[PDB]
Amino acid sequence: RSPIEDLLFNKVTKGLTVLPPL
Amino acid sequence: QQFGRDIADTTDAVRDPQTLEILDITPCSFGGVSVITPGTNTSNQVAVLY
Repeated sequence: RSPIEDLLFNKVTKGLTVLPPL
Repeated sequence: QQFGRDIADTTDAVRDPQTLEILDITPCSFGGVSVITPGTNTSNQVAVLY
């Protein structure tokens, strides 16, 4: 990953479940 | 304190009524299951996915 993409990734923080994206 | 409630307002950690030992509550396997299969005209093999 480019450092720009690293910065964007770092700057973003019972029946129901979260399916991982394809 | 006797027992606590999580964000879901359910009993997740309860102590014994007399003993001071505390036991956490974690539900066991309750998730869904999906079946991956091709068309019935081709074959009948299936896959089990959790």
